[PDB]
Amino acid sequence: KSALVTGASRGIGRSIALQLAEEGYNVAVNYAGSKEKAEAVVEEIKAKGVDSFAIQANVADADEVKAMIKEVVSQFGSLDVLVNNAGITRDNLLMRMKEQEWDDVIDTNLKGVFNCIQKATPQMLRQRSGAIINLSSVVGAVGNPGQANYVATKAGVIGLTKSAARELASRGITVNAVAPGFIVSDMLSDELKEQMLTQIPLARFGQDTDIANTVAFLASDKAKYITGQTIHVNGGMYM
Amino acid sequence: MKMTKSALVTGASRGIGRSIALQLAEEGYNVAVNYAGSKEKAEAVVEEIKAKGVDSFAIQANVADADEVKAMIKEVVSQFGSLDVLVNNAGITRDNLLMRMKEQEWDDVIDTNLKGVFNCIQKATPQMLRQRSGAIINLSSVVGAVGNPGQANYVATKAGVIGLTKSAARELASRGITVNAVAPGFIVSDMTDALSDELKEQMLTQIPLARFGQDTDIANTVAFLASDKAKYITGQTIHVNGGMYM
Amino acid sequence: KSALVTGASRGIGRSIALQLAEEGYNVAVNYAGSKEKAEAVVEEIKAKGVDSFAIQANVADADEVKAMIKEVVSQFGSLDVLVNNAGITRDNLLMRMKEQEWDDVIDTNLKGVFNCIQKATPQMLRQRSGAIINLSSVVGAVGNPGQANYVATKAGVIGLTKSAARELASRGITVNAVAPGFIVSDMLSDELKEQMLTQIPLARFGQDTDIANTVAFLASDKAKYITGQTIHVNGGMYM
Amino acid sequence: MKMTKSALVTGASRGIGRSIALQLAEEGYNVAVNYAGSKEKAEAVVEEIKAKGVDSFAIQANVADADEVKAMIKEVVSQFGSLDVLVNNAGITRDNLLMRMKEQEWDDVIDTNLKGVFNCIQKATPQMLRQRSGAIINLSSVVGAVGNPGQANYVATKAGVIGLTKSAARELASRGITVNAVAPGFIVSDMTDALSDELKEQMLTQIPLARFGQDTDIANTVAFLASDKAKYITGQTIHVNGGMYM
Ligand SMILES: [Mg+2]
Ligand SMILES: [Mg+2]
Ligand SMILES: [Mg+2]
Ligand SMILES: [Mg+2]
Repeated sequence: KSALVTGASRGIGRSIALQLAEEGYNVAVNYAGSKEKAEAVVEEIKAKGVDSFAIQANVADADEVKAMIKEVVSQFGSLDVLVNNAGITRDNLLMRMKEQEWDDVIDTNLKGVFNCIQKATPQMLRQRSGAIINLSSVVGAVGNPGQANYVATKAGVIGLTKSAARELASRGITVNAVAPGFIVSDMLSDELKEQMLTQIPLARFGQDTDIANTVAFLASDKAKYITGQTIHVNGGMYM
Repeated sequence: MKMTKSALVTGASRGIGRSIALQLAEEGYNVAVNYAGSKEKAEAVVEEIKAKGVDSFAIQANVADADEVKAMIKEVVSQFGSLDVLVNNAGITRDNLLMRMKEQEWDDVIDTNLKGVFNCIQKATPQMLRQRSGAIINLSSVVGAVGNPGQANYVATKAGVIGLTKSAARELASRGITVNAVAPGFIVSDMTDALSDELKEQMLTQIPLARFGQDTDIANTVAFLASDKAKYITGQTIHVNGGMYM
Repeated sequence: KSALVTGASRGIGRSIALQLAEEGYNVAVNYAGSKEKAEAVVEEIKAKGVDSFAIQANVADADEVKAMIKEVVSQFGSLDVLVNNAGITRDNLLMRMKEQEWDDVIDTNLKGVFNCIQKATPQMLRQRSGAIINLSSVVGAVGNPGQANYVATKAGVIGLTKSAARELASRGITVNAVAPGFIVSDMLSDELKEQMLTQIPLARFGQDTDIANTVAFLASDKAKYITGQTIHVNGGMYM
Repeated sequence: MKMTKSALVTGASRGIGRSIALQLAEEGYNVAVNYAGSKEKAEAVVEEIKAKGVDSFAIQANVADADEVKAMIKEVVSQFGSLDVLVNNAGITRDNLLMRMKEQEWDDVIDTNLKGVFNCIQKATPQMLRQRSGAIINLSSVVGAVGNPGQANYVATKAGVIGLTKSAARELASRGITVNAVAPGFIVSDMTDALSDELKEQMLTQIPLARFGQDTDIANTVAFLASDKAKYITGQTIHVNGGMYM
């Protein structure tokens, strides 16, 4: 069994890769930025006793994504789990937001998930199996001032999740999303943090591992009847 | 008669956009009719609107183009003196199976449907902040909430529009502006009718009221959200779909 | 056209009745408590140029509700709009909540809506038309400490709304709900109110008329294709 | 082997409740098996559970009865020393068309399904506050989210259970307790099979995965929520339904 995680060089992506490796998956580590950080994650994954390698690719670019999937399948022999975790923010108030701030976030976060799903589908259709897990965010469900672009993409990812789920269900593929709340890795002044904590019933920020554990559950045989769903992992801030 | 309040409707040359424009006119709004291609259809709608006794004119703009949208808003505010209601109705489809969908089919739908809504909201914002009032109503779709095979691009945009609705709602609320969405179900005017009766039959089985909806059903809900009757409603998506999604 | 509004002697119920009367509806005013307050509402309604009368009935009691509907139909000739607005709270923390605090709220708020819908259905089926509008609450969607009973009923009312909508749609009846946020009539220290205001994007409490306007829209020909829906009227506190 | 952690499952003598109990046992929880009527079935499940290597016993209680529930919780805490997981699975149906449904059909379903869940949560609360930890998982249903003709009572309770889930979640969060719900779709064990294949065919058309689910699908999700893997998930309803509702 083989998995690919996008934007896996650090934070939630890395934790996801490490957890999948803990479950017995071979894991390909996609990255955009630092090679050495990605290579370190690959070594951490190998320490779990599975195979791993890093692949550089901009998920916004359909050609690069196609080459990425082809390499994973070439190397691992299959593609059983795809985790679309890569994402960026370029925050600004509505009136101040630049066109490139919109475009960059939409192409990376929304088109990137589409690209990865699209390029992975032919392999999964031939397998007649697969699990795709997309990362959304609590703000995709509730909105947030200053992030109109990011919110649009994470809500859009939920819609894409549902559509892909309905389209691919007949061929044995599940498609789900995980929406983190306020997670320590993603983390500000202690004053701002204090206010954010008042929004959270559990009264603490979540950890990378909370997100990774949920993704791993969705990628497992234990979740084979779950599809089209968004699992909110947010300490109760949105219910 | 030039009304004290004015509306802009995007993609208003036919179907749902046209009925919305006509309904806003009936409610006493001057209405600007935006169109992309067919000027003749837009100008006929303008005449229908003036027959209601309000002012109207047609404006050509591609909503995906930030600069055309800015010029469009400036022209509406210039002609009418304000922009009290913005209805983001313009949208296209480029349907295809996931594994076949062309990059251009994805891009065009995202730019018109999602970026278009962002552009219109962004460019309208300064005027509405100046007014300390306004209503923005965005058109989504039932498929934005439930997904639909063959429409992954369109679905992504209509879900994205609901997100954008909530974000703009939170950002603009404190200055007196509401932002909401309406999600039509299966509406007769959105159908080519090229599809067989058996396909119609199947779609009808999804709808408890066992009929397709009409443009006016959507228009009436938009007009409600655009009225003082709905001043405490914001960030909401109103589904008008005969019960097919609850 | 004839309407019945439960718990209409004051607050949101009264405002709803007055608005329906403004729309040309004859309106029956159901009440549980003070007769003179209800009679005053009936006079206010008559001032709009429509017919009106008050009926005493505990909505938790199926016999009394049956007699209530029968009287409305007898008097008006039909029952075109039913607004289930009657509801109570008996707040307490989970560990402190008494059995009667649970039972009273469930029977009034949830069984009461069921009773009214059930007893109204035979008339509406014979008409092959009608609009039923149930009152929920933002807390039905988000929960609230100290109101486990109330929350259960208002979420339950949403479920009942959907089920009735699906069951009655084929006979020309729509069934919808309206969920108010924090409304001035329902209203505390200015300190508590200040905190509640921080939960509301519009930064103000809503008014009875906001709820009444939405109910009136749902009861009108303009909403004939809307059914099974919950309309949140809450200034953006829940989206 | 007596585990360090213990679970109570209501209505666990068969179907979904039984699979949940067995799955929790496999995860290393001592499991108490609650039943209302059939003691023989409950005791057989107890033996299946002990075969997994954990402790188990059967307890009779009507969940609608606050006093029986209190005695039940006391007995579990007494036997096991704690109550770390509470699964509120017990529930009944009394189906009928709206205009025909008997008052007793409404009352019995509300008392068992909705009041029963409240009673169990209320009586478990003191022990879990004492522990400063615990997981409560409530069983809802897809029909709680979408409605279903002929089940207005059952639907009201399953929607009510989601509300109760969110309210208890908010109230208990600060003291280390999570409260979530699982909403099964159409599961083979919930069907009498008395229904025709054509009725089955129709139900299958609502499900993208084009198969009914199994008890184990529900059990696995409950076990996930009951684990340390889900400590930051609270107030949520997880739909396990093959895509029929998204
Ligand atoms: Mg024409
Ligand atoms: Mg559109
Ligand atoms: Mg047996
Ligand atoms: Mg149950």
